[PDB]
Amino acid sequence: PALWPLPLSVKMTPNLLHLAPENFYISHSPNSTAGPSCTLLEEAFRRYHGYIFGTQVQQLLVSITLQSECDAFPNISSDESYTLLVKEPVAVLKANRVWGALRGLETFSQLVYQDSYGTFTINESTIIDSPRFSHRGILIDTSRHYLPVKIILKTLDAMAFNKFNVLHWHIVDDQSFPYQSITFPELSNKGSYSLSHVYTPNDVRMVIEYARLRGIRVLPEFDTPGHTLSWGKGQKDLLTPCYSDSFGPINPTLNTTYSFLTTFFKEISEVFPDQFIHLGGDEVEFKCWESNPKIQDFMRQKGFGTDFKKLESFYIQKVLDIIATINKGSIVWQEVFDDKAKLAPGTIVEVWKDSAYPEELSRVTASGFPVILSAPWYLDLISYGQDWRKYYKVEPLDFGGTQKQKQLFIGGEACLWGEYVDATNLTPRLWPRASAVGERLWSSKDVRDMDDAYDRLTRHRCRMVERGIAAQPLYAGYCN
Amino acid sequence: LWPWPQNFQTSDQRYVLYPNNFQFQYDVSSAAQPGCSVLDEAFQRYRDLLFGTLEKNVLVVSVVTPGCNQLPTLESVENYTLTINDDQCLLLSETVWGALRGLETFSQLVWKSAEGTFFINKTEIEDFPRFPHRGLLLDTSRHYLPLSSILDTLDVMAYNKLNVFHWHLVDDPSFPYESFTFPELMRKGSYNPVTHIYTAQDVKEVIEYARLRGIRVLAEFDTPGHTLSWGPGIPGLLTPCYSGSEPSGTFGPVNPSLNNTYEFMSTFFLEVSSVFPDFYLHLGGDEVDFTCWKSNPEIQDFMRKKGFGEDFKQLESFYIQTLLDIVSSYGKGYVVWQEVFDNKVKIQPDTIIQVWREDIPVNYMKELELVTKAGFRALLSAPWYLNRISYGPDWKDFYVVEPLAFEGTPEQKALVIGGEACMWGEYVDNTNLVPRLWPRAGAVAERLWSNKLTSDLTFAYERLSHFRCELLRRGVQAQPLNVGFCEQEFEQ
Ligand SMILES: *[C@@H]1O[C@H](CO)[C@@H](O[C@@H]2O[C@H](CO)[C@@H](O[C@@H]3O[C@H](CO)[C@@H](O)[C@H](O)[C@@H]3O)[C@H](O)[C@H]2NC(C)=O)[C@H](O)[C@H]1NC(C)=O
Ligand SMILES: *[C@@H]1O[C@H](CO)[C@@H](O[C@@H]2O[C@H](CO)[C@@H](O[C@@H]3O[C@H](CO)[C@@H](O)[C@H](O)[C@@H]3O)[C@H](O)[C@H]2NC(C)=O)[C@H](O)[C@H]1NC(C)=O
Ligand SMILES: *[C@H]1O[C@H](CO)[C@@H](O[C@@H]2O[C@H](CO)[C@@H](O[C@@H]3O[C@H](CO)[C@@H](O)[C@H](O)[C@@H]3O)[C@H](O)[C@H]2NC(C)=O)[C@H](O)[C@H]1NC(C)=O
Ligand SMILES: *[C@@H]1O[C@H](CO)[C@@H](O)[C@H](O)[C@H]1NC(C)=O
Repeated sequence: PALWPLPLSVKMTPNLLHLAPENFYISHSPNSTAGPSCTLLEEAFRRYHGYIFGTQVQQLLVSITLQSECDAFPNISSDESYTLLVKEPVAVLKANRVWGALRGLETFSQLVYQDSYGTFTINESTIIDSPRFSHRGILIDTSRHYLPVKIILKTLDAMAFNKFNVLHWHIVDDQSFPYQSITFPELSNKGSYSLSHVYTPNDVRMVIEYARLRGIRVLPEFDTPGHTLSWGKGQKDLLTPCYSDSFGPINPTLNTTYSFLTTFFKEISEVFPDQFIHLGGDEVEFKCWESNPKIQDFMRQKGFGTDFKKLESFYIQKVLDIIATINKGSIVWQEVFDDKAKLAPGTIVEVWKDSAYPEELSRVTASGFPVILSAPWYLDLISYGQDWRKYYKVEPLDFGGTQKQKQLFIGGEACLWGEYVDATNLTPRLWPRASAVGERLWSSKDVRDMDDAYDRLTRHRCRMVERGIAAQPLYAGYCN
Repeated sequence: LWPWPQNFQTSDQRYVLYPNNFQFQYDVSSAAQPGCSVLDEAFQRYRDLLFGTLEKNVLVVSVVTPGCNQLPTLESVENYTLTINDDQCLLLSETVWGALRGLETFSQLVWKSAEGTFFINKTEIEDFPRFPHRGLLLDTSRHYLPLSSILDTLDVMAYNKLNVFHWHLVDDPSFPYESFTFPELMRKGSYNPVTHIYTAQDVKEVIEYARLRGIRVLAEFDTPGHTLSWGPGIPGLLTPCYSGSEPSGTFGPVNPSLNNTYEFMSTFFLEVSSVFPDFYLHLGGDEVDFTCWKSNPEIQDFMRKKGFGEDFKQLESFYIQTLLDIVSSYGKGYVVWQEVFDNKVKIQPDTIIQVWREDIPVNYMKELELVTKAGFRALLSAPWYLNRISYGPDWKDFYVVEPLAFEGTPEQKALVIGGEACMWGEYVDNTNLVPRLWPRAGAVAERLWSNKLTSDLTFAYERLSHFRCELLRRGVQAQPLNVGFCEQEFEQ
């Protein structure tokens, strides 16, 4: 079977079952906590009836065990587990929440195929499946290159087929500021490449609701205090002036900065319904801060000496409180943790450096903080050949630590930075290389057979192509 | 402007253009006149691209007559001059193919201000290609390419002034070419005998489509290596490999010890020479493995009769020699990979060698020296393997390459007729062809057309990135060079 990712448990039997387009129905079970009043499932049923088709199983009953959470937004603690039963004359899909039903519908569509004569068929089977990790996401960079909403929505569809549940939206950065702020409209009006290259409130609202209907969380990132050269276009005196004429990172000495961030992140807390907010805090250069007389004074009145890691820690902690004040979680790059900053209980850390990253995982988990991995999965760094194997071979839980420290590891992300990536090459460059990460983050640890991986990935890649996703080939061959 | 012209004298004196009331007209003096298929379609195609004191007209005059129905050749002259001022607006080209180049150059010089007003600066140009053979290779075997993808590529080759389409039709995994002399080749070699096929109608459309763009169609049916898809359909053609005593399933290169083989090639290449009008044909001869031949006892016997011995380099020569004679008898020239030259194969003085290897057996610059000193003509492709992707802007690597940077005399260096960029399809198909091709292939385009002195990376970036946004405007899915943006971002 061309299943991807490979489910936890699969029990296939050589017994064939045929389906009929204008006779097959997907409806709720009489004793389910979700009914026809559930918009999410209703949409998912009609949507997958198109993917499946476009000794007879007549109906697929979707039974939600616990409280569906039909109208809610997915969070880190969501239950995506499900159990599938393919039999005549009624197939049964049972799951605790609604999130499992989505994943189950995907798996179910991957089991239906057409035989030699075009007859829709499916080997009857029994599947029990649940994600190994709860945080499986994809990072997109809409600052280094503006991405039309269409391709972001297509990325979401592709993420649904590959069972990803988090969209790390790296919306702004040095090059441009495409995010249209309601409170501060000058950020995008002066900081974006152009006025057409801007994400309006409705564009963002559309991305989030499109993702929810598929069980994808929209994780926003507004990197600070580094990667903010575009922030200082619509906001005066926000960035540190470089003397000795360019500008540096955000100035952490002025009270205007924190008053601005408070009202800025308060907007973000209401725009993005996800609990966590990525703050960035990476690749921060101290060159400019060290050459500013006004700032050097702030070093004395606080007694930080000449160690700007404390000035870095002073700023990030100030921002962390703002996020904590508005009842939101926080995610941050590894620099901040390494800078000896104090993180609140529950703060997520994202490891991204190659140099001894398993050791970083050890340190973060040792300190009792949850961790996310992205170091070995920098997909923007392309190379000749089947590099999907390099990403597939990666084993996350390979680092020193107790069994209690392994629970702090919640997952990872495949990043596609856009220094050389836009709408022209995003889809092909992302898939199906990210699919390798998808299976590694969902399927069991002992699922590592190359021949089988290659076999299923080629056929799954062709499936993405038929579903409108321009995924590039792994090697020489063909689809259809 | 891309590529950069040999002699381009610019100015800041501008003229106003009119989208609708702008027309291309011939000069009564010209050799090409209304009825010239190439230019008639060109004027139509270009007015759609541009508009899909002041200037209303653009005079086009060709001095050399040679119709517009005959296809371009290696000897075709592409000289042209673009004269735009207060008195005149004239495009003077030596031949019809030079006019095509002139129109493309003209299209890129047309610009619009922030007001949206169309303009054209006071320009005086005297341009010509540095090399006559500026090609680009497509591998339609490893992955099939729909006719539309090939025609689109030809449209962009025209924008970059590339005049040779190196069609690598068949190879080991697939044989999509439909042969009428041997229908079993396509029926049992292609991925799918219907959907992934190239008909006689498809081939003649490519040729004519390329002809209108002034592009030659170099066909390559690689032999004797890269022929696994030939096996089924024509039995006995391939060499059955041996383990020691008995055959062990796997097949190798074409069997050069059978009479059946040479009568097949004679009949097959007769069709090839008939279908493809170009004077030259690529015969391959690359990555030929002698392992399978040596293991075969029946072939071991063959070399003892002809008296070759233990070297398969001259056994290969026997195959190619015969093959060259067959193709030569049809009045066809031929291009071949560097292995043929490296393996001391008895070779005709008019044969062209295409350098592709980087280090083994010798540096590619040292190869050009050997090939040219030996007396043969040479194509350069070694450092222009687009299929070999890497992170960042590797287009700078392709752009900086100097084809004539080797030891030799003036007339010895004159044997270098250009080169080709190569997009092998191991990891490329309809899904990622365009973005991976352009504008990286444009770096090679300029190095083969422009002067030796045009090499500034900064000046290259400015024009290439400006050309990249223009490609997008024309509907081309070209990837970005670096951080930035085009006002009309790609969205289709
Ligand atoms: C064709 O002629 C036009 C005008 O007749 C030329 O357009 C000019 O382009 C230059 C170069 O970008 C522009 O100058 C720019 O001005 C800004 C400040 O306004 C300066 O900071 C930039 O560094 C740059 O120099 C200019 O606005 C524009 N028009 C004028 C009035 O000169 C164009 O260059 C000509 N085309 C070519 C390349 O032959
Ligand atoms: C197309 O353009 C090319 C190059 O612009 C022309 O070829 C070149 O023509 C020039 C002038 O006719 C030749 O220059 C001459 O060189 C001889 C020495 O061989 C010298 O004695 C003369 O005083 C003169 O400088 C040049 O050799 C020749 N070759 C190249 C490539 O530069 C070609 O004529 C043009 N085609 C047509 C038919 O107009
Ligand atoms: C549902 O899926 C099962 C499992 O993949 C399929 O069963 C497969 O049935 C084929 C057709 O007979 C078997 O192929 C056979 O292989 C033997 C050599 O072992 C060969 O001699 C025969 O000519 C034939 O091709 C295959 O072994 C078997 N399982 C696999 C791994 O594919 C089947 O497609 C579905 N259920 C049924 C029985 O319709
Ligand atoms: C192959 O054998 C045929 C049959 O006599 C003959 O006509 C042809 O000349 C032979 N080809 C050679 C000499 O390889």
